[PDB]
Amino acid sequence: IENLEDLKGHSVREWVSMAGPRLEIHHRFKNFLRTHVDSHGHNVFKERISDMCKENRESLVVNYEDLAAREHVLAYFLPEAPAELLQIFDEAALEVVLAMYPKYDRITNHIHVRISHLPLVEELRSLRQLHLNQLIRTSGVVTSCTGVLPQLSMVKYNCNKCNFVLGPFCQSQNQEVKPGSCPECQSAGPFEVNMEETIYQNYQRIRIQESPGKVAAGRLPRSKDAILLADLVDSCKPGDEIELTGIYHNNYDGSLNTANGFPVFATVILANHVAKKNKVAVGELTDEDVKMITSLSKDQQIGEKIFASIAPSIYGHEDIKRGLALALFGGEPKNPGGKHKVRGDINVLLCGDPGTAKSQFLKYIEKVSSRAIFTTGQGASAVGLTAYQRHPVSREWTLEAGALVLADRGVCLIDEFDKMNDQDRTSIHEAMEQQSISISKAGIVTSLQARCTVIAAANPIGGRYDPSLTFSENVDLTEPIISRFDILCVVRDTVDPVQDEMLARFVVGSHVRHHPSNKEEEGLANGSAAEPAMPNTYGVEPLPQEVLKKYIIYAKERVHPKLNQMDQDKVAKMYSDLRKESMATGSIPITVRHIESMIRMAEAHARIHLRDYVIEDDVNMAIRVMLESFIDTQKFSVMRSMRKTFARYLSFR
Amino acid sequence: DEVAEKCQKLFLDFLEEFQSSDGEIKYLQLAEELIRPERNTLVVSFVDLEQFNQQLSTTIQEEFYRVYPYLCRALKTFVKDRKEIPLAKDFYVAFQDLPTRHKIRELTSSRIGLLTRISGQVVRTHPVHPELVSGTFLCLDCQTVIRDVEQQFKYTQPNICRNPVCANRRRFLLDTNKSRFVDFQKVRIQETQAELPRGSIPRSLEVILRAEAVESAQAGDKCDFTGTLIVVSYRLVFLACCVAPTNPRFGGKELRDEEQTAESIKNQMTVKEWEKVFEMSQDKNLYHNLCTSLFPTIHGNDEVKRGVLLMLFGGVPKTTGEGTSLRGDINVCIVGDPSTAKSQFLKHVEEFSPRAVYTSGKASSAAGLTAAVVRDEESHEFVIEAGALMLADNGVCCIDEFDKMDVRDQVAIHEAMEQQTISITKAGVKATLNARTSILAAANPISGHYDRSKSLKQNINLSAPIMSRFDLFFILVDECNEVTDYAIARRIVDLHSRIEESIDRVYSLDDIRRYLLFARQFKPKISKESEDFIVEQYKHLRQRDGSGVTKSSWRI
Amino acid sequence: KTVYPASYRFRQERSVPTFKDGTRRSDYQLTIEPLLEQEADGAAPQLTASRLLQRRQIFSQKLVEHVKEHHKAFLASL
Repeated sequence: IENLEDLKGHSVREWVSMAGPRLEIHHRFKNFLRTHVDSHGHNVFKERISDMCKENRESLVVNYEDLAAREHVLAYFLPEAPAELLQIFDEAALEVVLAMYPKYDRITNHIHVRISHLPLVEELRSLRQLHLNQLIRTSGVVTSCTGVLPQLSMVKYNCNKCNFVLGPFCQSQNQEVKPGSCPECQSAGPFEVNMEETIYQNYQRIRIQESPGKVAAGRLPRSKDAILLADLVDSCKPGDEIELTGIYHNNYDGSLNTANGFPVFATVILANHVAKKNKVAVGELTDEDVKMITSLSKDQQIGEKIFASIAPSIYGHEDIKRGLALALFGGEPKNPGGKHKVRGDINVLLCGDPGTAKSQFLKYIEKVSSRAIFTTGQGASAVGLTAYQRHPVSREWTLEAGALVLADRGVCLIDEFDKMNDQDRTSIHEAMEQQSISISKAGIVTSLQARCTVIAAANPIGGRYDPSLTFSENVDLTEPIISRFDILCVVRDTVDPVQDEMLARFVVGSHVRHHPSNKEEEGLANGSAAEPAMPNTYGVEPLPQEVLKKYIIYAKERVHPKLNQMDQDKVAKMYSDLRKESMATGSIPITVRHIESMIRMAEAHARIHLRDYVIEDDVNMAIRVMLESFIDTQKFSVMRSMRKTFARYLSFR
Repeated sequence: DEVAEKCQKLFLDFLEEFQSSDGEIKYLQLAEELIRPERNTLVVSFVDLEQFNQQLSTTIQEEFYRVYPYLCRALKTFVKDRKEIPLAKDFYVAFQDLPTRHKIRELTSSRIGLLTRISGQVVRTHPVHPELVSGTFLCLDCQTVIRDVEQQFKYTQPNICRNPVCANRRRFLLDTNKSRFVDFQKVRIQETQAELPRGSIPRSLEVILRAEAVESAQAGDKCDFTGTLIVVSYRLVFLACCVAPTNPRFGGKELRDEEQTAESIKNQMTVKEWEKVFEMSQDKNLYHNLCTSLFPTIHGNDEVKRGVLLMLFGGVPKTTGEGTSLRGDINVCIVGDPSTAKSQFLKHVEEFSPRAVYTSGKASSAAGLTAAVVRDEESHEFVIEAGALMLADNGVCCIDEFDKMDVRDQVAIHEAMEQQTISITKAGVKATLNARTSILAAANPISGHYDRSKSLKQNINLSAPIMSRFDLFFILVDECNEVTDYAIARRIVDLHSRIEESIDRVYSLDDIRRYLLFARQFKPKISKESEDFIVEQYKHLRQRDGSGVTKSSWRI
Repeated sequence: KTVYPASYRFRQERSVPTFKDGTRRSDYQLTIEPLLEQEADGAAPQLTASRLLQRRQIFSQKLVEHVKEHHKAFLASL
């Protein structure tokens, strides 16, 4: 009863089966619930009892570090086989809530306790038969969810033989009662179908998929069936990296045991505790990285520190690399209105002359980030987009998802966009206007959240790109989709003898540095390198690889820039200068899109220098970016009337 | 039976009498790993077992299904003498290294119980699924627990309970923490296109592996499963054990996956492959003598013979700084012949190189060759099926007649000559793979022949984005002189009159395939005196491109 | 490991072969081999919750003899 290390020939599922050692274990956890001794000595578990009875939330959480510190000899006996230790502990919680609150007995009982913060986390690929019936903490992104399903759990049948109605029965997917051994002392009689004596039980199934952050080119994804019972219902949403703890238990069917010889052999996971993570990843980072990033940010040249590291394979096009780094942050989608939710994402649309390698510039941002996908044009359509029917096996209804839902708060990469069908380009506007989709199928509506940044690469119609035509007409695209991006910086390659000496010199220097034979003395042999850093166009040293990893998981989830009221009225009268001058030669005027978008690039650059509020130095460098992209969409002949006139605005810093 | 017991006592002494390299047994180092309960490796070599006994190993491969439980109890007893092991985990025999290979078309009715090896390649991939092996039931009539319940190939239920009065003739109850399961995969193999000389009857065979045979099983593995065919209603299933991804059919054992030194490869290769690639690699016309010895039926035109040999090798798939592989393969295509003489250029490569396909314009729709997706009929789930570009990995795909085709097929293949990867996510099913297969296209003129009145861009149907992503572009030379038809006619007469006598090659086809693996061994480097020569030659083609002012025809 | 090589000892095949790795089918990269006496059950060295109780004091005694040895130099310097 006292010593637990002497099992005396017993196993794990046998020593805790009787009521011997259970006397001391039950009395220890029962007295600890009312007497909580934390750091300074504040009994907070007593107040949690009165909080769970207000909204009828039968989910009492408890920290694992508290139970592991007070009882050092019990931190290992719990993660052994907690399949039966948590079921018997639920009866102990009922003796505490009813002892002090007698009015709680009016509501239903059987309070399922919870447990958070586990010291072990296993990925969804290393679990086989060795982790069977083990409470393992496994995370993963949610693919799709199911609504209310009337699970057949208890059906009444009117009988007349001994004045005893047959029931209750067991027909749920957890356990059933096969004919031949009835629980009512093996009795059977006449049956009668009813119409209002059927009480169904809640039942939902969740699809679990691997995280796209650890998916490489040349691997096949795997699926996982997640079965959630009562209590924890509608706690997760499709396309959201959350965390759900459960037991890796097998599947016990009951519908194929009457005709087939082998039942459904599958390994699922039950429900025990959920944890919606976003904000907890930045709080669990290291400490030595926070000190080294502040010593390098004191210099006034940190703006070009990340611009010279984007795509170190192709030299040139400095204006293109500036738009790729600003679009990685995506801004801060806030609510500037009073009833309308205005989106706040930086959408960049690239379209160049086929021959300058436009797709290689996108393959670099997907490897230095934390979540990024890649699709084509003919490989998807209106079905494989965001949501699309049923499960034709045993009369079921389950909605699915596409690729934009699972890519939450990330950077999406779409290749071959100009060759897309006409019926597909007019159906993507719903996802890039509210960051949510309302699926109205089978009379069940459910809203979610999908934060994405559309980054596409288009091509001109037919042959090559002609600068003599407008960008809105040179590409085979509709007009409502063009007025939804922000950065339209495009380039045109041509024969230039004054700059062709750096292109042929940079491709031959990176050909040897990026060679597998050269990596034996550089990557394999630490402390040696054949070629140093390439001469950039600003004299700033680039960044390796580990710098960009710990950069977006800290600055994006720490400082939140607000909206001040500096000299913002100067842009009001300045906008009227170009509004009544664009049609004076031959150009379209500036709409209201360039006015509300100034806040996007203002908070993006302030996050680099770690500014709590917006500064005038950020709003000035944002005007030169929106103007250089609008002039590339008109005729080259009218460039002398817009650049020479507005020369004072295109020359800051 | 006493026959199966005799084959186990003598097999136990084989792990101690037959030595390996020095005075140690290769199974001694394997016993130290079996103590850790997460790895169960029991590799047994067949080429070394015949050295100690031959008549004893005959009944092992002839009757393997019956000696299946005897191998599990014999290896567990032998490892018990090495170190005491717990009595709560079983093992599995991993018999590999079989020099005898059987064809999928060579099968009868008594193939069960024969420990053989099947070739081929797998296309479809299924997730893991457990299997009830050692379970525990419970009688619902007398409330008695019955242990030691082994499930073979049917629903083995205890017909007689512990109480000799009554029994449960219905169903039982599956135990929870007292049931050991073994996961497996139900993959779908497919016949290889390089082993079907006659007859085109495609089919598949059920292959089931063990627990530790997972992980290394993705859509595009050309491995050869090893095991024993098991008969199930009444179906067929090949119970495999281990995997070994090697070259198609036979070939070598090293390409672009495993790297080693130069002293360990000489001990495995034959002696006849040393002096053949040593004295012949020091010549000056090695690049030219291999062009005529391979194409004896092609007279003249040295621009098409020097590009096909470099097509097999070409560049190498390097790695950039961030860890992203770009290009690494050469592409070429010819135009200027209405499918009258260019058809022989694709046939000589199909017969020679086994990693090659052959299709026409209308024979390839939108998908099919890339990645086809279709809902399964006996599972009702969106699966991903590989195409022809995924099976010919690190090779070359052939395609003729680039005119009789739509525009949707060219868009889906734009990521093949520039990125060499397949990224198709259709229906929320991710399927991002990669394939280093070069496109051996063959453009065809609009009016059949090259029109001298029209421009050079008005006779072809290829646009600018298609030619920009493509590499080398050749055009068949057309000469209307009296000496062109006078020289090509002499080669046709010598071929149709002297059957199997006009070939006068200096190197046979047996040594050409041997020199294909030596190129992928020592990777060449870049000298320090060549960086100044490349920067001065690109400016020449830069002015050659702009014949008029800026743009012209081919963009470089 | 230097101050107490009586608990965990590493093992690998570095130098020239392959530097451990092995490329198996269950993840192998620099494992660890514990140093525990053989029990009466007859299996792998299994650890419980009470075994690591006194075992931590066996590893902590190396610091007790060092926290007082370095303290002698602090008193002599004053």
